Amino acid sequence: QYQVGPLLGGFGSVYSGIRVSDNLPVAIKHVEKDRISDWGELPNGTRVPMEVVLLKKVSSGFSGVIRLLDWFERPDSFVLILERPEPVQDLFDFITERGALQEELARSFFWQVLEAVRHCHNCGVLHRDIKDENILIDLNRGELKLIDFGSGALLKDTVYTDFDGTRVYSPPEWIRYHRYHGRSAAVWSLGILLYDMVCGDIPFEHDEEIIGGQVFFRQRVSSECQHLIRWCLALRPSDRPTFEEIQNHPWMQDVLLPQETAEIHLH
Amino acid sequence: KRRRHPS
Ligand SMILES: O=C(O)c1cc2cc3ccc4oc(C(=O)O)cc4c3cc2o1
Repeated sequence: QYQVGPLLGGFGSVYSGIRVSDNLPVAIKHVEKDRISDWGELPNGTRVPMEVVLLKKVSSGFSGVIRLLDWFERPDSFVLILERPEPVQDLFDFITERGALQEELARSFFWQVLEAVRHCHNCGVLHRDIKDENILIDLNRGELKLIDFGSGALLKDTVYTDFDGTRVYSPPEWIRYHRYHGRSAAVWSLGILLYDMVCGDIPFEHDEEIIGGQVFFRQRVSSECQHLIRWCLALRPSDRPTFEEIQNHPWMQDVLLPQETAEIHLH
Repeated sequence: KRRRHPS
């Protein structure tokens, strides 16, 4: 039913693929049962990795999330069939190759990442690993897609005390106290991501810098943008903006549509 | 100086 190409991607395994039934580009992701720590049960109650549970919850309708087309269980692994846009580049390679992004471009990207995380939250899913590496850019359509829910969880309003995401994007309350709330931790990670986009790299590498609450701009960044980043990176969780507050921020106004973004910046 | 960071 699928024709398996070559590796696309570390310690993970995602292959290029084409569905024989219609030559749809697919990505085929393999996950070892030995390395799955979080398990769940589906709408019908079969015991599956949480990643599958969360992909299913976010994968209906159109969105800025890579959609799970199907999945199979094997003796020692699960296989996941996912969307594959073409042509594509992840946001980390794109920032490495092009450097600090122009603000107009960062704005279109960031806005779309906001819509995609809103969509996850609305569906009951916390990704917990928002970062340039987990964002694909469809270079023709100018659309971003979130990937890799392998560190995610069901969204809840109570405190989280576990976390297997990327440390340099984790908030100071996690570093200092081994606890966080979902949304407010998500917003912190989005402030790291925004800095990453407009400065060409993330702002912190060491714990002490994360907990330190000091944001140095290494590039010229407009002051409405600096203010949004600094707001998202408030040390105290309750001082961070809500998603609505991020999207109503003056830096966020007059966002380009995706085609426009593709035509102006990607083609 | 710029690098990826695994989960
Ligand atoms: O040309 C490329 O490099 C290219 C195209 C491409 C499509 C993907 C579609 C879904 C995915 O999910 C994951 C995941 O780990 O969940 C990774 C990917 C993934 C990685 C990819 O890399």
